[PDB]
Amino acid sequence: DISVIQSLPLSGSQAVTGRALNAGARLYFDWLNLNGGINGETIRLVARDDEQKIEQTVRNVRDMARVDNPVALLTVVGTANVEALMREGVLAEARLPLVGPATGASSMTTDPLVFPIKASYQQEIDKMITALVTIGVTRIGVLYQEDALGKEAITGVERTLKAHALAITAMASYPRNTANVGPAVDKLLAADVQAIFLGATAEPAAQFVRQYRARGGEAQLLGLSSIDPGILQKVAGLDAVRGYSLALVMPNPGKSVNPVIREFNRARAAVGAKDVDLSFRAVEGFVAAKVLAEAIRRAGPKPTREQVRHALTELRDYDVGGGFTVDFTDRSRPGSHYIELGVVGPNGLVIQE
Ligand SMILES: CC(C)C[C@H](N)C(=O)O
Ligand SMILES: [Mg+2]
Ligand SMILES: [Mn+2]
Ligand code: NI
Ligand code: NI
Repeated sequence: DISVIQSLPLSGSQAVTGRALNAGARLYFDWLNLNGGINGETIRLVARDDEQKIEQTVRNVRDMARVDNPVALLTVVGTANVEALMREGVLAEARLPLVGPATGASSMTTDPLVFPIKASYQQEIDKMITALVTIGVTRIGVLYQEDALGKEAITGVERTLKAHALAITAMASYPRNTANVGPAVDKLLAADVQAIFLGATAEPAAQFVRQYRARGGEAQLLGLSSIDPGILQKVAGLDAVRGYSLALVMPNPGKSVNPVIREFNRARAAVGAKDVDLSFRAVEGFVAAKVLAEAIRRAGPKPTREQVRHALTELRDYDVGGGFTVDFTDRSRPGSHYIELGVVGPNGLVIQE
């Protein structure tokens, strides 16, 4: 078989996110296999829980790269986790391409073996923050994770605001791999802010939103694509989440007619993956897997790690469906140039524009 590996959080604070990315990728490959696989070959996806622990991501990838004979690695979660794989030379040692890292950090476009797909965090921040400034907002607060993710958020928001002669009004942090946002909620509730940007992961974002609103917080809420709006409204409650602003960097699960969403639903039914729920992060995994599959297909029979890498670097506007194209020929930017703003409607529907 042709093997592909994944190291992500299947337990712990980030379990919801890791499970979704794995579910989407597994769904796509099971679907591909039901349809004949790739050039008559079966694709095997091997996953391993890293609990989003940086050192465990490193160990997992190195171990799997040696034992599972993979041609590529898919959707690793955590800016700090991926940066460790790059910094410690794990990918270089295995000559293993990382397709679709589940983070839009700016560093994702600085490694020959890393192939970011979705529009970056900076693109998200520029679009969302500029929209706020354009409508008159001048007082912005920021919730940030106390690690590389938070640094990306603060630096990014500060950069965009500086372009408009503005600066962050208040900021508060929380520990990575936890949802301990109590102190942050206290601080931002006291701040005289009109909007609060969430540079956080799913669980802490949800806890912050629920608590902030429950205690009288009225600021407009918005955040990075690291926060699935579907999960957010489920955990924090629609009463606190309706109105939440976001940047769409993947096909919207809410648009059932979108070709990628239609394929996801057809795949789910055909495979009989009752345990898999349609969500933004699951779609991200599905999309990453499909992009990798196309590269494997182009690599030819019994493809090697080198051939797959080569194929990836030559994908020029490959359409995953509905116009969501990926171009890896320019390594200085994300494969996808797609990005639009969206909002969570009164009843929870994610609407574009
Ligand atoms: C930037 C990362 C730390 C965020 C993480 N990859 C997530 O999707 O939750
Ligand atoms: Mg992300
Ligand atoms: Mn189809
Ligand atoms: Ni070539
Ligand atoms: Ni386009």
